[PDB]
Amino acid sequence: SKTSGLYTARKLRTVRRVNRWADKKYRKAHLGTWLKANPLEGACMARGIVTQKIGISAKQPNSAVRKAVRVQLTKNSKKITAFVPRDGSITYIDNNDEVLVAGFGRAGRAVGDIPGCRFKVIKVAGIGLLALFLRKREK
Amino acid sequence: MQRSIIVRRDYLHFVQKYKRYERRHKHVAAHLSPCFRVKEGDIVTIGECRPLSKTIRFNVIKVEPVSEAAKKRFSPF
Amino acid sequence: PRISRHRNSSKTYSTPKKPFTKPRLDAELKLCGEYGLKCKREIYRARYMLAKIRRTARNLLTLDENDIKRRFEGAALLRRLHMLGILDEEKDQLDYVLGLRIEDIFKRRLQSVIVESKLAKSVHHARNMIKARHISVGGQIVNIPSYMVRISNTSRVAIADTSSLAPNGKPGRTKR
Amino acid sequence: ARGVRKHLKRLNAPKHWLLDKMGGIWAPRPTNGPHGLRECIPLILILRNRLHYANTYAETSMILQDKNVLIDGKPRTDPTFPVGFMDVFEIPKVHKTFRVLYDVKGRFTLVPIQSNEAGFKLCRVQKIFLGDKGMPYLSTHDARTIRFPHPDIKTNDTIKINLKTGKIDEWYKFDIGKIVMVTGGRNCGRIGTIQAIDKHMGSYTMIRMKDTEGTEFLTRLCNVFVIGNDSPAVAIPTTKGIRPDIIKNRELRLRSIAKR
Amino acid sequence: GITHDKMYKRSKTGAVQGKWHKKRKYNLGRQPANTKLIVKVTSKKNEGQKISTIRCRGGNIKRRALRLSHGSFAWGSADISHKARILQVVYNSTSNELVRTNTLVKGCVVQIDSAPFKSALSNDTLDKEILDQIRGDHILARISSRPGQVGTADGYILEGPELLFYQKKLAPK
RNA sequence: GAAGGGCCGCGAGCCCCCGCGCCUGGAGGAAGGAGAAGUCGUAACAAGGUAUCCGUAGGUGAACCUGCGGAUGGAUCCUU
RNA sequence: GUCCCGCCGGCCGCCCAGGGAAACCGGGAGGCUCCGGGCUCUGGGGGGAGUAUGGCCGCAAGGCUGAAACUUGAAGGCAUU
RNA sequence: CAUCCGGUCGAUCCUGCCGGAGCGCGACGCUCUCCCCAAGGACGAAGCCAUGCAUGCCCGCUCACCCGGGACGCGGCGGACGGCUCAGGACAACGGUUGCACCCCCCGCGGCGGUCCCUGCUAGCCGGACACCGCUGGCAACCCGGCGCCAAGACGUGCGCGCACGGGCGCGCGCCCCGCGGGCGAGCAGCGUGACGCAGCGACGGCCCGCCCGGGCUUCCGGGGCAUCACCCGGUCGGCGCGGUCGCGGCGCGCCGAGGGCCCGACGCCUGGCGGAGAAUCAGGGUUCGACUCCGGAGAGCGGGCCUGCGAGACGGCCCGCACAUCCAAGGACGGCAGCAGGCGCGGAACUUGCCCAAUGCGCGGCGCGCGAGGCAGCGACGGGGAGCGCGCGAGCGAGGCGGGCCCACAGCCCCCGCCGCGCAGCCGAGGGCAAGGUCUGUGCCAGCAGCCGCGGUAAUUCCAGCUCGGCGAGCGUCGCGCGGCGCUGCUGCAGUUGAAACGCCCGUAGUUGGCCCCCCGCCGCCACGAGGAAACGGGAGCGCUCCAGGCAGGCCCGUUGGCCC
RNA sequence: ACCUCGGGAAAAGGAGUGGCUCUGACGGCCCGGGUCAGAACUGGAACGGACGCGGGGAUCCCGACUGUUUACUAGAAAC
Repeated sequence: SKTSGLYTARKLRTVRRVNRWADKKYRKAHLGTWLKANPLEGACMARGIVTQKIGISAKQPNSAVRKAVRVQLTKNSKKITAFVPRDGSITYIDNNDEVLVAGFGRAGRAVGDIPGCRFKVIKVAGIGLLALFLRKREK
Repeated sequence: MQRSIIVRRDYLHFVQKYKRYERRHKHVAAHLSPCFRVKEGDIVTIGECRPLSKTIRFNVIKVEPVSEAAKKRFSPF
Repeated sequence: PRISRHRNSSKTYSTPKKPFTKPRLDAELKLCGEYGLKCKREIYRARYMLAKIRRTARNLLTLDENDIKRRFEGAALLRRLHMLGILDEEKDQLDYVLGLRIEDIFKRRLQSVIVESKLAKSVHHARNMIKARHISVGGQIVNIPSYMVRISNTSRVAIADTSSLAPNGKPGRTKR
Repeated sequence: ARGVRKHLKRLNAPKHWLLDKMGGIWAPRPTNGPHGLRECIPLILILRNRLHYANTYAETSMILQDKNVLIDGKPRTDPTFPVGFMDVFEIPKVHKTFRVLYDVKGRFTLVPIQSNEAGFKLCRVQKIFLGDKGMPYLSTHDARTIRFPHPDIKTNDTIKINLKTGKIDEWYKFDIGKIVMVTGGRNCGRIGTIQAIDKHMGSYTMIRMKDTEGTEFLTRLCNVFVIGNDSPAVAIPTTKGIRPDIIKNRELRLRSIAKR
Repeated sequence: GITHDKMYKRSKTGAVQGKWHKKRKYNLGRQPANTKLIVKVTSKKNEGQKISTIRCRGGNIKRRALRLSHGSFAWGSADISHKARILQVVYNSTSNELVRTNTLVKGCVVQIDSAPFKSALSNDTLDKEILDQIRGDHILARISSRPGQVGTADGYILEGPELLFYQKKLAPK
């Protein structure tokens, strides 16, 4: 291929513009359909009040009951299911507590054995969840 | 048009990323004086003038005739 | 808007491409003991300075010899390097500028200069002495170990008469 | 939008003015008068920067309010009064008088003059126009307007103003060979004889002039101000617009810094 | 709010052009002046010719005429000029609806009283056709001044091919 | 010459039908993806016990079967 | 003598070089990481899905164009045992 | 200023993505010994705002119980600058390049200066008259009524040089063309002459006239995404005649034609669209962002409409609708923080109801006043920069603490001195990728960890803890995104037999691409070098801010510098 | 909307309309037509001023349709 001629710049510019869309990466980054789909709605973190709590069976092969709180974001009233990091840290979370939830880490993809869960709890009731696990602060 | 011509002027625009160029054409309205008689394809030396109408800011200053059929031929003179 | 908003600022250091590499870590630790370097950030600032210089010479050298550019800037770069003592004053060629290493820049650091002058026992002792404001770069007290001495200023460096030695004789431990 | 702008930002101000970037968030707003902002320099800047006679703007106003300085022989109290080429800045109380000319690097320069030189200032006629019943008028670069000029004087022909009677003294017409000093652009600050004038009918007459270094500079008629015929006429700066090059100026800078 | 900017108008292609600004007092246009004539002096004498004055950008004032009566009219090939009252307006290129109202506009062909121009008829053989018009008390003249932009209506007595053309159009009425 | 009126311009607001973009309620259908262990067969991969597969048309609990024309990516580079 | 030897245009087999991840191509899939003769078309991990919806075309069957939300750490090629 | 490395398998080579490795720049967590520089309610709320504050100065004209204070008003000048934000707007703004023979302009500067009359002139200098003010009042508040005296560089009137002269009008060169000038590349000015008109200054002789600075438009070239947007427009496109404007123009209106735009993407639509100078990342090529410091644009809740002025379609002006407030004695009154602080809402996210014009500018004044422009402090791990937590085996420092200088609108900080003097580390990891136990506990596919490979089901190199160790460092970790990696967007520089991918075939226009040939000229690109126009920024000359991020410095000095490139 | 692309459709949903006074268009060779535009101006806020002269939309079931039918109780989905 590679049409090359001294006066063929327009054909090449059009091909790059049309072809660049094919990659999932350009589309997810620029089509912006994802922005509307994103519960986080283009934010690193979102503040939501816990509406439900549950245990999600870990994807086989790994087996455990991962502890999560279903939270509706205050910003868009959009449901999110968020993993609670650390050991036995769901005890820190209480229903209706209000949490700040940040991305799990794969830019909108479920991470690890947890199935179809893209978010994690970083703060509970104004106190960092890691700090609660590390005993830096109490309740 | 009535005592007016839409002069087409050709030109090249260079893109640096692909060192190739893009032939770009523009249309400009010009007043044709009755003293001159032009057929489509002729070369006309338009000279800038007072905004004479909505689209006419140029006025033919000289005409050199061309043949009936010699091909469209991109010319950026 | 304010005047402060107009002021420039710069990152003078280059962090590594891979930060857990075995060769880089070994050389860094060897350099750290050698020059009494506080953190790898001080070593990074040294690499940056050498890379700027190496690129500047590189560009002038790709330009043909006797091209106005090398005459105006190549002479300036060599002058500056010879005057800071990084470059030997006999070499005096742009091609030689490329063959410099960060260690040589670190050599002109006052803490290394004090140790070769012997005004202190060790590179550790040189850092502590310069911190205590004991060192003078020549009619000027210097508190910063980082100070890179100019080749001419090396002879002028001496322990300032006002200090631990040749002085009141009573500061710190002596007072009590 | 709306009306005129009465404020100037420091980085917007012309580069030749050499004002400090961190010195202020505002610059003097030059007023209208005989020179325009691009081709002027405020009176406060000459007194505060080069002369250093007044420590602050306030001191410059106090001196000006007392009519300490007289430009063109007239005491002017404008801190922002525009000052440009051939303007005679004479401060009598300090006992020192100089002309304001152009340095080779393009910054305005104070060049000392004798009492005869102080009396007159050169001018350039932009064009001769008919107004007010048909009387001809000539408009100098310093915007000085002279009714009924002698017929021979033409556009772009340097003339000399008495400045005591404020009349035309003599005319050095613009022609091939006559010595000129560039006033604007890359060659600003350079005195050279005219090798040739290219007519370029339609727009931009472009003139080529060459100094005694064998180097020809090509500059359009707008910033070419005649300074005497083959003779340089009015006293010219010590560099004499000889075009020192970057490498040569590098050596000169190093000699100056050799001194401590 | 009458404005002469092209922001509210379409492009060459006929594309709608988005408005990026609000009205500007630099782009405003004032309402048109209908410069009527004091034709029916019987009941119009109660209003002497009135010329208004409107301040413009720059503070320069444009005198604008509301009602007019007489202006300088000149027979060029005779060099006879007199101030003549305008009897009636006939034949306008823009619209003949204006002619009915008598509103004066630059380029309207008017009729003027020949009594000021009487001396020229006695002067021997001035032209030919224009003399007949002087013999009859009505002379055709084009208003050559813009009423409402200077507040005056001066003009020229029609002569040459122009006079014939205007007369030919006005022949049946 | 003040209110006031007439008349046109310039022009908010308001209602009226009309398009448009977007958001979503929903008996009933109807996909897809995972749950884990179900249920019924066994279509394909070994000639997978009828070689597969492509188009197209008909049938069938379900994979699928069948007609007709292909292909070999076949199980054949091999026969007056 | 439908002999011998060519030439030109085809239809083929085998291959030296070269190439390729190989299987193999070699009249190219060579002359290409030492990369640029010209010109059109298409592709950009696997599903979702050639589905939804919009357009057009068809008597229909359908054709042509053509997603996204979402899911997932593999799918694939050619060879070896 | 050129790099990779784990994961498809019994193994292996590929393609291919997945995940790591670097830098940003915002959030979030944990923590913080000093000093310097420095961002800070932009991020789909251009949502709403309580309070205080951001615009005055003058002394022209003083019959206000100090004085010649300079109340108050009247006048004058500025309030149109500046600050603030990014909603609007996609052949637009904007950037470079032209033009105005199509224009408008205050100040300033330098010029120029004459103003018909008849009357009515008083010219040794003319009238009246309004506040302020005094009294008499009405107001819930807002707010103003009436009466009487009195002034201006205010007002009204007018002395005035028929080459007196504002506007507009009529006329006044040609002979194929182009070759002096008042002045052009250009028939452009100016004026001569007649008719009109009698406009401006003329009551402490300014109208006018240039130049400037600003504006208005104008040429050219650049100026998003989408084809599930292919036809689009109908004052649309031209011509004429007017009006209107500062002017030009469909700008508007008549009149007449049928144009105009479009695969070199028109028109539509959408934009969580201000644009540039620039910024992030960076072998070369590139990609993404540009609210924000400078410049231009646009808007002050939303639409409109105006007045004043030389310039505003002005909102710290007015008027109206429209939502949204406050007061109220119920009749009315009245706003507009996308100015500064500060408050609420919202969001992941963002500072003091400080202090002051001393600078730097600006407005106004001649003997300085105003300014939330700006400067000064507080807040502040946005970040950038520099020194610490010892060295030595005995001597020291600075972190502090206190005075005195220095500094400052006043403090303070810095720095300098005396006198005391008390060093103080986190955050993530150790199976790999990836640097650092195959330790010792608990636990038993649970609880957890793990970006990815995976780990745990009794001997967990992986969890939870002590233990050591490793990285980085007053910082370190996490998240979202940009860029790099990714020659996985490819112009350099990808791939299409079988991994994803040659239209089933032929014709075919637009588009793109074309063998060899003439030397010596004309246009086009083309290359070089100019000129012209913004600095900041980025380079880059010089200069020891004690080093450094910095800044334009400095020192008896090229007319000390502050070059130059872009 | 829908459609057998013919229809739906006069869809729906609006605005105008009188009298007077004019001004354009249009032929033949100064002579005819009286229709179509465009104005002013006027009237208790009126004009197809009598008369003539569809209400409209959304569906569902039958019968494709125009036709024909029990003179004199069914005009239909029946024929």
